[PDB]
Amino acid sequence: GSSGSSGMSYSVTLTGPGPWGFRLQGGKDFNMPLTISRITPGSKAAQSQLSQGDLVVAIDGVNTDTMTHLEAQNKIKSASYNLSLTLQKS
Repeated sequence: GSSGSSGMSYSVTLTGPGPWGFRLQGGKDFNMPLTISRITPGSKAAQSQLSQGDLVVAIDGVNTDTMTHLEAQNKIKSASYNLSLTLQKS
């Protein structure tokens, strides 16, 4: 069928430069949801709403379900002024 359940979709604003002490997990090229692999303790990512396990939907306003693990990651670099990341509550 067609129907997805949600809990709470949020976003994070990681102003740059960060750096972004957070890695991505799974991905489209992995047939997995882009989740917050890991996060650096004391980093901005660990001072926002970014948490390990989070479900990334869009990066800087760009869905990930379509973007591969790399692509998504490449987006992190692409970011400049700010690094927005839309997550979802599993």
